Amino acid sequence: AIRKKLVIVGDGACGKTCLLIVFSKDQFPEVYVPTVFENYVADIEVDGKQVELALWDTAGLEDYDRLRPLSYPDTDVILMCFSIDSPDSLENIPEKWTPEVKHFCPNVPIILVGNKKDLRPVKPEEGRDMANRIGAFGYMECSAKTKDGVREVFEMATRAALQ
Amino acid sequence: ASGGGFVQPGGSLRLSCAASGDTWWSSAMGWFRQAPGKEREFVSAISFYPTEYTYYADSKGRFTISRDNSKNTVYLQMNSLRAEDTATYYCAWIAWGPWMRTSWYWGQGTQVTVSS
Ligand SMILES: Nc1nc2c(ncn2[C@@H]2O[C@H](COP(=O)(O)OP(=O)(O)NP(=O)(O)O)[C@@H](O)[C@H]2O)c(=O)[nH]1
Ligand SMILES: [Mg+2]
Repeated sequence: AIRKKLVIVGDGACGKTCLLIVFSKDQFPEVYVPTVFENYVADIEVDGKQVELALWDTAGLEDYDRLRPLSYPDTDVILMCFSIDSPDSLENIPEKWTPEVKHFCPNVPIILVGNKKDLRPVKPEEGRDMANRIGAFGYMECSAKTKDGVREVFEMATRAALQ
Repeated sequence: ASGGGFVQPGGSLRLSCAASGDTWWSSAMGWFRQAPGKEREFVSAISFYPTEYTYYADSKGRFTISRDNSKNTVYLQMNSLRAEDTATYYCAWIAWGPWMRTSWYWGQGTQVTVSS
């Protein structure tokens, strides 16, 4: 059918892998294993259309800053993630993650995702203001532990990629 | 993915994998493993496009990953194997191509069994 590519990015230990796995497997990983690079596949129905989403997991750690760019090419939608617990993760968005994505993938739809909303810190408008400052398709909030907001995050991603 | 066999605790084993396919090339490639019951684990990986860079997950020097450019083959040398390394070992490629989107490929996998 329709095959779109999703690449998740963001600071280390911000909830990227857990978000991808609760969406593809309905499973919250317990032991934090820093991701080097990984790939998951999930099917989703949005607006009546069935789309297979390729979830490209990337590294937020600085040791793997030469490998993560290699996952950007031919991306259909970017998931720029931060932690509501971590205010410094939000400021790394316009300092590190927006400059990097807008260089390798300058015209890809971006969705700012505030992970770990069960830990409520970043106020929702602060994240919304960041989305308007970076030029994102939209701003979403979720918590992989509570499994709340996960479906809507990837429904917005499929919407932006289907365009 | 080839090279899997039955080893004793402390034994060695080298796995092999094609560095790139025919209809595609690889900008990077990694080794993964799946224990019985456990989930998929990242073992090691190398990069091709920027520079030949290696990435491991233990920093203990047990696993060594390399590329023989003559045979177009990546090797994963494993020393001092213990029963905790008993798993199916897969290969992954970041597949590039002239008229294909950059895709993620999974190899077939080879069985590794450490005694006890
Ligand atoms: N309470 C809570 N913890 C979460 C949530 N999402 C992730 N975590 C926790 O945050 C930690 C990091 O999760 P992880 O998904 O690995 O983040 P990451 O961005 O992939 N890290 P890396 O960049 O190294 O791959 C883990 O301890 C995980 O349990 C959430 O929604 N709620
Ligand atoms: Mg990750």
